[PDB]
Amino acid sequence: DIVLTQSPASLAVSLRRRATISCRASESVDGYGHSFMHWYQQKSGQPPKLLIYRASNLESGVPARFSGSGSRTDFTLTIDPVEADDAATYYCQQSNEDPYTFGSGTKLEIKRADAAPTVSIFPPSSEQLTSGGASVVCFLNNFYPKDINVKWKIDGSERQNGVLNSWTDQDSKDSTYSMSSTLTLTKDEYERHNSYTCEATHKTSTSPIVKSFNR
Amino acid sequence: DIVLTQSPASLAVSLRRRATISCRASESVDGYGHSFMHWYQQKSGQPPKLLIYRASNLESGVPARFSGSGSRTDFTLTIDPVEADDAATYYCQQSNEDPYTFGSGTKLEIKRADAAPTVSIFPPSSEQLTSGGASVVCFLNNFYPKDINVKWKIDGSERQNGVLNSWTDQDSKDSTYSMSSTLTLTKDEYERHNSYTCEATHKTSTSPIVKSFNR
Amino acid sequence: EVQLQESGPGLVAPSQSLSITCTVSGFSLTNYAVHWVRQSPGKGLEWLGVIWSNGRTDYNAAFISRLSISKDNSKSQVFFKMNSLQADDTAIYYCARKLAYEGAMDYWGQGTSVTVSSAKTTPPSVYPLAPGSAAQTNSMVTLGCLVKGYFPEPVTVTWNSGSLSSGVHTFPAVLQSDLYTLSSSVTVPSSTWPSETVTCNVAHPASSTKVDKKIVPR
Amino acid sequence: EVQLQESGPGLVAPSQSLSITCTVSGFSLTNYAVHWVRQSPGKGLEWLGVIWSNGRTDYNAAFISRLSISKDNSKSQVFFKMNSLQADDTAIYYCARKLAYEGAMDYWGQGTSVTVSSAKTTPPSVYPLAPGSAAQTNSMVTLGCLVKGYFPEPVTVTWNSGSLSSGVHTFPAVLQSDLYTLSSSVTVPSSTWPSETVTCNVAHPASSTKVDKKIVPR
Amino acid sequence: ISGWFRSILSDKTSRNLFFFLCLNLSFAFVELLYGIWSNCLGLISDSFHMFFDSTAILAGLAASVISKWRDNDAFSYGYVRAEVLAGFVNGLFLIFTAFFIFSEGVERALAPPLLLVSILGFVVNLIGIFVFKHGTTGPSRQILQGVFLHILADTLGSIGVIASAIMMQADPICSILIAILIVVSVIPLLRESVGILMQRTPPLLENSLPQCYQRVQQLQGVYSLQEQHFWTLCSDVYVGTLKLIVAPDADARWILSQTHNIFTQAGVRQLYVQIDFAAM
Amino acid sequence: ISGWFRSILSDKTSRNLFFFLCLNLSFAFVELLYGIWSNCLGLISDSFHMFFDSTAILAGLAASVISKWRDNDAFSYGYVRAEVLAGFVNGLFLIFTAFFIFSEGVERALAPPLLLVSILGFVVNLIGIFVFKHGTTGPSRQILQGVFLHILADTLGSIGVIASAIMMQADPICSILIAILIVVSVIPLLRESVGILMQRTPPLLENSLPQCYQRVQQLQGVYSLQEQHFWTLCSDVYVGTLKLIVAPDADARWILSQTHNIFTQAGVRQLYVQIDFAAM
Ligand SMILES: [Zn+2]
Ligand SMILES: [Zn+2]
Repeated sequence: DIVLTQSPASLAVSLRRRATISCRASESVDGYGHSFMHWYQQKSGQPPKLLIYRASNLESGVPARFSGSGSRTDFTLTIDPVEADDAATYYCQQSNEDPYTFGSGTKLEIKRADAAPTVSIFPPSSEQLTSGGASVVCFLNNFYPKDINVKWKIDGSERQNGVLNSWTDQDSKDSTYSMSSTLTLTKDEYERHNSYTCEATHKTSTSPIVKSFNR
Repeated sequence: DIVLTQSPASLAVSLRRRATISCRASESVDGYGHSFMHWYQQKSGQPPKLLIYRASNLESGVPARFSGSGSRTDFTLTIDPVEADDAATYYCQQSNEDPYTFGSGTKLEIKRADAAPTVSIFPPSSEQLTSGGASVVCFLNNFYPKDINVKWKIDGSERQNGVLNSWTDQDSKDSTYSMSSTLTLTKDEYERHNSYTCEATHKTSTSPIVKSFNR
Repeated sequence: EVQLQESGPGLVAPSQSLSITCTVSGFSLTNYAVHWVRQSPGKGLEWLGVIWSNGRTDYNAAFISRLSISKDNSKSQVFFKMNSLQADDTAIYYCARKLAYEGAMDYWGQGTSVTVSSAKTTPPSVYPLAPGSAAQTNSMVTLGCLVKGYFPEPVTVTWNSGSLSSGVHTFPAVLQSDLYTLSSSVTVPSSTWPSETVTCNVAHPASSTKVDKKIVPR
Repeated sequence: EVQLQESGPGLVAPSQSLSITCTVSGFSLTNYAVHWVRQSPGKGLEWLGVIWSNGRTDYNAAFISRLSISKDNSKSQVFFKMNSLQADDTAIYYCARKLAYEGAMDYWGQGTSVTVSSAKTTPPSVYPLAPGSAAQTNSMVTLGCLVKGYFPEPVTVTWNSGSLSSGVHTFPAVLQSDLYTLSSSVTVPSSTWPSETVTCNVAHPASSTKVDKKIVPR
Repeated sequence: ISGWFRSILSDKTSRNLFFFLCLNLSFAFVELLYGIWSNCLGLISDSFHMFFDSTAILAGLAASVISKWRDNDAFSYGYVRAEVLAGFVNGLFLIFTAFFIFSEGVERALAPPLLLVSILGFVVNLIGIFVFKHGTTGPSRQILQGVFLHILADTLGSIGVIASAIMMQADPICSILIAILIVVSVIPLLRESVGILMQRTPPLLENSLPQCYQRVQQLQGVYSLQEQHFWTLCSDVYVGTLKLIVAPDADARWILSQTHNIFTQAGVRQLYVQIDFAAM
Repeated sequence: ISGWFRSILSDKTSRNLFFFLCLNLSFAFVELLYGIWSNCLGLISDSFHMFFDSTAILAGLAASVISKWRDNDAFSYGYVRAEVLAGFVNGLFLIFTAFFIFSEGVERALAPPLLLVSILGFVVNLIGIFVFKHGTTGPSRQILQGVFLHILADTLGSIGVIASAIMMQADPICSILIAILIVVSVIPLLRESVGILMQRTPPLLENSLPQCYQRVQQLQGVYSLQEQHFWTLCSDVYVGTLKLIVAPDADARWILSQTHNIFTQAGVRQLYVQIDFAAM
């Protein structure tokens, strides 16, 4: 096996700038002057897409902004200029020695202006209540950076046992993020309290955004 | 040069039927068991599109209904089933001997139910009259077959000196035809007459369709 | 319009056999090779095997003992079979067409989430989400429906059968108590809702559930 | 999204030189070959020449004396030059990308109509066509505009800048008195016209004319 | 071991060579029986000379019978070079026997003293020249030439000793003259065998190689051609090897087929063409 | 024509061979000057024998100096086979001289009669064996072996004639024994030269070929392998030719590179691989 290491593991590149991803092979993969290293792009929830084959040839139907050089062990994939649609995970693959090996993915993060999350809170529906469980969801859409914290505030009290978070990948349109916070409670736990608030802390504003409902 | 002959020159095939186009080469084009004959499809007003390369391999991204066999001199392109979108001109090309030669095109006509032309007549505009010339156009759209005749009838008199016709190719949607008849006259010729009628004779109806205007 | 589609069971019991059929279109298997690559959160992408034109195949060294790849050119189908699955075999299995005279793969297909567990298939329960109060309404209003208690992956949450594909946010699922919970949110202009009906479609291929939910404001 | 676009003069005087530049996109000329094929109503399709990666080129036997194909990989442009044109050299010149390791051409570009004549470029004159009488109106009504007296090819007749692409019929041009006449017809619902404005756009690349005409009912 | 004799009897050339060897051995027995007496001074020498002739004939027969053997792992090309080796060894043997005949003539001139045994040898070798006449596939072209040269050399030696006997009723002069004559006669076969064994370009193919290179260079997609190697295998099978540098997108199938056809039209039976795709 | 002598003086092996040839020619002049008298009965014979030795030495020197010549159109592989041809001709010459020595011993036994010239020849050839010792690129491995075998054979012949002189104060028995001994000694060199000239698979490569075929068969895309041909060029340059049948969409570049690497690791310097794309 030929192990492929990609550096850096995570990369943040501003718009219209230059992005460099380097793949290093333990053993040489050159055959008679031909480098058998291929690059793939995998977006969120999509099959990997071939970009460069033989480390220097662009696959038909890809934008010309993708460029790739390298030889022997060290290779490099260059994106210039970097667009919002290029936010994905890139893999380097070698076909010189059986079996084919894929390097660890490199995540490309698109830097942009900070945005304030659109905090929204939704109480459980009637069918939720009849089912015997309660679930409150707090949606924070179109915010940057990914670093964000949520505080769940029940009847003026802090709770952290039932907090549950899920982060979406960076959007390909506006290069933003969306995270959902879910808190699960039983019937008695929901009924014994009346004031439910969602607190979101972000770098864009020191004052947390609060959304509340009284039921 | 290797001359390629396609038979038949024109072919009429009903919908969902089987179409056979054969290309014959003067000299053998087989190299070590490989036939270097390629097939192209050219629609109306479009660049030719590659369908089969090496006479037995389908180009990536073409429907599976296209099949091709052959060896040495005689080849054959088979379409099964035949759709309305397959109405185009097909060319056979050989790459065995420099220079590359393209055979004479074979036109594929899609057979369907007969349709009555939508006869419409348009008098010349005001700018036509001010320009010093007169031109009347009679439009016959969505008719089948292509065999059609137009009679131009001025003040109850037949004229054929200024008749002008233009036939469109078979439509890729409904497999129909459209032909325009244009008659050019001067100012005095237009003014000296008042009754202008367009007569269209078609196989679908023994009674000709008449469209007229009185100016 | 080349496509590759796999049809395999989402949930497979441990120490059982996995059968995946990759139906291809737009090209013939008689002159092309189809690779098999699985992707998991751990170990990254991994190459399983490849089958050549008439039937010759090469397997990965690790999986050579418990792998079998078949093919039938007449139906344009490639059969993938593995034996004695375990927990670490849970991954996303892709069938990829080999690039023309190259060692890479150009065209891929949307893989099937194969989960190896002794858990039992549970149909999803869809619950619509509505604003708590019809107050402080702005031009943009957020709507969603919560999918709770389903197994295994995946669930396809689609709004208005794809009519409203803008502003949707399908958050990734998270395991809890041997169960999976998914949340989806969509923003809609306040003029449209509730003036025009809005629905989210939840499809579970594992349980063959296609329940549609109505968004009722309070 | 591979494209090949040519930029050559539509009208060339006899015994002159023709220069055509085929700009390519979506692939690099450093590893691909570009063929040059012309198509005319007579003699059918005909192969002119091909240029290889770094500059090696092969010409047709007939045109080897008066042909020259250049290339510049930096700008991704292929230069095509012919000398001593005649009447029979009037054709549709295509630049086609050579198929991967095959003798055929897979991707083509919309060729440029090269007409060799001593005639003089005349801008088109567009005349709208309206029904003679507003009587016997049906659900479907036919509209068009006549393009008369232009040279050389081509003219692109487009309705509402491509908004109304259904029912259009661009009839082929026909020569008369060393001039070309083209007719176009489009059918529109009677509810739309004249309630909604309808226009046909006529573009003449040879004369750089982009006159737009208004459809006025009588 | 017994089946070798039947295999020899299968082919007519092997049958003629075996009959010739048997009659030479019978003549050897007759001449040694005659030489058991005290007049064997030159009889021992000419007996050893015709023993050398019999050894050369046996080597030629062995090479001829070997050349029809099928190929195996050890000999990929088979045993078709056995005929070339037989021709080379026959040429060397003829040269050495010419020098030996010159030495014997010098000895005879220096030491005064066989008159009827030479007549019998002349009868034997004229019968031999009467029997022998000429005028992958077909690997038999040099054995006949080698045996014909040897038998004509033996006839000329018999003529020389007859002339010496006539003179005694100078022999070194005629001996050296006939030795030079047979050496000059065997020069062409020796040079041809050396050229075959030198891996030299075939003489009948040298002129056509520039034309073939020019033709293959004009093929579409071929950039450069390098490292050509052509040589003869047995008599006409020319094993040629070629290396081609083609375009990164050149059609390998058509180029390979055209190169094979071009070199087959030139007479190259077995051809190996390596197509290398240039980097940009 | 004059520059040939300086080219010979450039290399040490050619210098030693030229010095040996010059001293053999000087010994020839000395022995013929001694033999101008009436006691030249065996002197003419041994003079011609050592003339044969000088001819063999000259042939070896010519082959050695030729083998360094550059290749051209006529000789694509160059003149590296000259050393193999020299070894083959030296083996044949040694066999023929062994038979000649047997004949001379028979003549000496049959005809009663040189005693001091053999001592001088023994001094000359012991000086020669003292001088000679051994223990594309580097095309000089067989000339030294051939000349060493010839000089040791000459020393053994001198020992045999010395033993015969001691006996007279049977010589045919010792003569035939030493002839058989030198023939057996030259058998390995002769068989190696024949194997080289037979287009035979190299002895050091035969074992590794099945492993290389198994390794290349396991390559991705390779369907069938056929028409293998491997042979030695001069001493170690193995010119191998291969034909491969790969998948219709197999990567020709990777397969070619892997095959070249595999056969280079086995010692095949010059390799020609033809990749054929199978039809479906
Ligand atoms: Zn003889
Ligand atoms: Zn000697």
